[PDB]
Amino acid sequence: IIVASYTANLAAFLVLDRPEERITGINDPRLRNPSDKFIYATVKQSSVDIYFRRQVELSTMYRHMEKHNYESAAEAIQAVRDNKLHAFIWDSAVLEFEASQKCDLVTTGELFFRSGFGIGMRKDSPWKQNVSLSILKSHENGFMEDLDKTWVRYQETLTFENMAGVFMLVAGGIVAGIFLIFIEIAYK
Amino acid sequence: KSTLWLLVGLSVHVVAVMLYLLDRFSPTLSSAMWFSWGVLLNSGIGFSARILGMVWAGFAMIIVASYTANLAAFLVLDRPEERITGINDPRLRNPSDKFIYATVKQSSVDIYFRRQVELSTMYRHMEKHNYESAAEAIQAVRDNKLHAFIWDSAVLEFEASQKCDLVTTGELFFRSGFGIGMRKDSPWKQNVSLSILKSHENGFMEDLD
Amino acid sequence: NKKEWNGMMGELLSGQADMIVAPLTINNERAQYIEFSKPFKYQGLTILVK
Amino acid sequence: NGMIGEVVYQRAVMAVGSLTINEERSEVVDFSVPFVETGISVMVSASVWVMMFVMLLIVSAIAVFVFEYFSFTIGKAIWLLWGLVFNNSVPNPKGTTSKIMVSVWAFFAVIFLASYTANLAAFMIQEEFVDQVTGLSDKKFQRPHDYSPPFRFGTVPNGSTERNIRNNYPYMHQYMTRFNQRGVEDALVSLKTGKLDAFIYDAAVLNYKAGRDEGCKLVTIGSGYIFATTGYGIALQKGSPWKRQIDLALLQFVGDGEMEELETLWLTGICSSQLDIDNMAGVFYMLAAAMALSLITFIW
Amino acid sequence: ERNIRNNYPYMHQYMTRFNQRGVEDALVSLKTGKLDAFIYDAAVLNYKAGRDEGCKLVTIGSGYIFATTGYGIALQKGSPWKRQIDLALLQFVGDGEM
Amino acid sequence: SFTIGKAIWLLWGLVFNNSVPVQNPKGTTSKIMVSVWAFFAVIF
Amino acid sequence: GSPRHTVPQCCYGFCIDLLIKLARTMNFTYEVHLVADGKFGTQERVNNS
Ligand SMILES: *[C@@H]1O[C@H](CO)[C@@H](O[C@@H]2O[C@H](CO)[C@@H](O)[C@H](O)[C@H]2NC(C)=O)[C@H](O)[C@H]1NC(C)=O
Ligand SMILES: *[C@@H]1O[C@H](CO)[C@@H](O[C@@H]2O[C@H](CO)[C@@H](O)[C@H](O)[C@H]2NC(C)=O)[C@H](O)[C@H]1NC(C)=O
Ligand SMILES: *[C@@H]1O[C@H](CO)[C@@H](O[C@@H]2O[C@H](CO)[C@@H](O)[C@H](O)[C@H]2NC(C)=O)[C@H](O)[C@H]1NC(C)=O
Ligand SMILES: *[C@@H]1O[C@H](CO)[C@@H](O)[C@H](O)[C@H]1NC(C)=O
Ligand SMILES: *[C@@H]1O[C@H](CO)[C@@H](O)[C@H](O)[C@H]1NC(C)=O
Ligand SMILES: *[C@@H]1O[C@H](CO)[C@@H](O)[C@H](O)[C@H]1NC(C)=O
Repeated sequence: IIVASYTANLAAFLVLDRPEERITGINDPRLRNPSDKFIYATVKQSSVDIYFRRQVELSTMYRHMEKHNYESAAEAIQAVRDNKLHAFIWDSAVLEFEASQKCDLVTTGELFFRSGFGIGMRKDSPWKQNVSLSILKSHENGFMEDLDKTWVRYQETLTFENMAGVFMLVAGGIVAGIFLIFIEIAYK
Repeated sequence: KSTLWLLVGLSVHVVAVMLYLLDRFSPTLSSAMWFSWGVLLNSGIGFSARILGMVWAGFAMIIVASYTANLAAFLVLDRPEERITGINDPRLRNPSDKFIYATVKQSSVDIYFRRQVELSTMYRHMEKHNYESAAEAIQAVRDNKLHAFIWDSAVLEFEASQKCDLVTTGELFFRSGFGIGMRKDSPWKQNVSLSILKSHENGFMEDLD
Repeated sequence: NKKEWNGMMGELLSGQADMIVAPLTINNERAQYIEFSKPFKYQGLTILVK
Repeated sequence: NGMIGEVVYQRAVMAVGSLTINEERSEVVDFSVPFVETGISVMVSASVWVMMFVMLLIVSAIAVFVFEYFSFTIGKAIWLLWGLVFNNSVPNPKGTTSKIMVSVWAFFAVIFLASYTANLAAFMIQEEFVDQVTGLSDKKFQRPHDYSPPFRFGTVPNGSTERNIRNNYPYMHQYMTRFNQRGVEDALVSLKTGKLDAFIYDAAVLNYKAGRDEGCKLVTIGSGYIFATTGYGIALQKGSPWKRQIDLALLQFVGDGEMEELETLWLTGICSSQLDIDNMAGVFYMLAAAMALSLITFIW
Repeated sequence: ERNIRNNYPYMHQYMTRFNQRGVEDALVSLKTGKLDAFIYDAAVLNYKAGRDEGCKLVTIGSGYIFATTGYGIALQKGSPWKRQIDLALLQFVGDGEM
Repeated sequence: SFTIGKAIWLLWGLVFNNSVPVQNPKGTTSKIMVSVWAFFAVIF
Repeated sequence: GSPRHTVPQCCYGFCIDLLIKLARTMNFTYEVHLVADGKFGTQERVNNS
């Protein structure tokens, strides 16, 4: 019953107890009313700021991030890489590309506000009709996916948990056993 | 609210046959035979065949460890999925005759679902099986002639205390109240609610509990 | 109290820029002000953690 | 013909109903901003052992050393040692240092097999999502004679997806000419009853029927990665003054998540068995290695 | 306090030693350890435990052995708005908008 | 000679994967019944 | 399908004792009967009127 309890609490200690290293989306109640422990923000003076300024029900997040919203995106990425921040709101494939760069960058599960990127334009101007038609012409063939192959699509047990200290203790027990061999020499 | 083990049995009989053949080929009979009878379960046993014995004993312990693994997968991953989990059950959102559920005929839940047009379909599933009294639904669900019933939580948990073969789900909705049915303007209108409030302020409602 | 723009829209409406070819976010207020093309990229919001 | 014939010949102003947007439809009439991401898809159905070997040699060598201190278990300590690893009732140590060292080794083996049960429980945690075909770039998507079963695919008749095929691969249109069908739910039945192997359609109805399938036995490919990647919209006649207002209304419907709320209202986010045949295949491979070692020892 | 004075007079006199000032004051008194329990309304403490930092402070059950009351809208004896407000609250119950 | 009526001793002394010396059994029916009980003790 | 013939019986329980507390509390007496047909009652067009 001792070794059964040992199996049970090791399965309790290193198997099922997976900590919430991520947030699993915006519906985290610890982030609905956050504190100084969860410093999440986005790009200062960005479209995310406009989209959250529209949200009349999440003004708490707007008041929380506005003390910490940063100028450029990559400097915020480096700051949360140095763990000055705790989370970052951004669009999907950019963060997927950065996770494909380095494997220390983790997305979330909740995928919301599926917005779109297009071409910024003027008012009524003849550089809009055939240009957007050419965009749609490039959608049908795989040139979109060719550009995905250039940048988007191109990405870039072991048991060392508690047996390492046991390994070191048995390695010291080898020296202690040699000392007990000297004790057995002292017996004669 | 086994066969792979038989394949392992055929394999270990092949192991026993080749243990006997290679123990003959190791320059005794019943020794190696009953040894092969005693290895496979780590039974009490008081050198080239010993190599097959040691490697197959490694196989046998990883086999029984895999048996521990798939029994743990059989009893941990098989949480009881018979829970409907409230109104948001997709088998009830698009219902069939596989889950027979209804409500009391001429009940307030009928008008409550008739106003909620977005729950028309379940309504159209429940309009064809409505029962006169609730005990009809009780006797039908106890004898598995139904699959669900919509009712107040306190009475259902009371009857689950009465009948331990009944299961309540997790969700809760339509947080309403039961009071006393009243007429129009009457001299026995205010003092009744005053006496109910007198029962709520003291422990008389606690006595009713 | 006169509202104006800045950045890429600011250089656009001043005549310093003529067409924004960029990962530019499509929203409601800019469509009240400028025109858009049909979108090439479709992606949603997500949370980067460590 | 159809809704396009109603709009172009102006018996209908617009079409609120769902429709794919492509090139020549945008040439003849106008479109609004998109509101849903609808592309296309295809509905289908060691070192630890090394270091413990080194420490096992260390334990066997120190057992030989205790034998040299102070009647036939000199090299036989390896067999009995590795048997007490597995606790087999092997057919008795005498040296005190040897008993303590073999006991610490056996306790190490017990906690290592307990960590192996932890490995098995972590294997119990892992739920898989297997994917047979992972995109339009499959080599199955060139010829059904290239692989041993000649499969069947298809699309909806007279659809815009057929026009995308004809502008991508008319040879694929010729293979689909022998593999046509009529009804969407009939194509669902033909997938269920084995009359059809794969189906090609936009992600909208396929994800919608994925949220209502009885059993979820038919899964598409991914979530729109290497696919057509377009959207749905509202077709309008050229010169409509309503167009800008409809675009701003759609953007406001996106900007509060009310579009997302209607998506959640009109979608459904849904979707014992022992299995060891990979590890059983490793068992068969290692017993083949064991009989190969017996074949090595058969030189005498 | 008045309901306790109707119910538990001697325990009201024990709680006379145990008075305090604020909701967050009693919150901090329960977080530190200078207070063992607290009595208040139900769903207020349900919401405040639903937003608790780590779900530290726990209620007792789900409101079973308690006073069994609710919240309402007070009007004067004779205002004609009473029936309209009552029917409107019943309509807000009847659609599930509540 | 000593596990005659002491089958409880070797039996309950080998339920728990004990590695404690008890007796080498000669009865083959006893060995099969020991294997059945030990298989049941493993699954237990 | 049978004629009604409502008979006096024994009735008790929760709201029975609640009404007994009411009649003991406020200065009135009572008279217990039951509905002829055990329905809550929904509003519906009868075949005439
Ligand atoms: C309701 O209950 C009260 C109980 O007090 C009844 O008696 C009246 O009580 C008040 C003081 O509470 C006295 O001032 C009145 O004189 C009492 N009424 C009479 C007729 O003497 C009261 O009659 C009951 N009826 C209602 C609805 O008021
Ligand atoms: C797809 O296009 C063909 C064009 O040939 C159409 O076929 C029609 O199908 C109906 C089915 O009853 C026939 O009555 C018509 O005579 C066919 N017309 C022509 C011109 O062939 C139809 O639009 C589509 N086919 C189907 C069956 O859906
Ligand atoms: C209801 O009370 C009556 C006795 O007063 C009994 O039932 C009667 O039985 C006949 C049989 O055909 C029918 O006319 C009616 O069912 C009843 N008629 C009368 C006179 O009421 C019986 O004791 C009671 N029924 C039940 C079901 O308990
Ligand atoms: C747009 O395309 C048409 C195609 O015929 C062409 O005639 C027209 O000049 C183009 N307008 C421009 C240059 O934007
Ligand atoms: C009820 O009222 C009458 C006067 O109408 C009075 O005489 C009698 O004492 C009262 N009874 C109770 C129960 O108080
Ligand atoms: C009485 O009303 C119901 C409901 O409208 C109807 O179905 C039934 O036919 C009516 N009875 C007769 C005799 O028509």
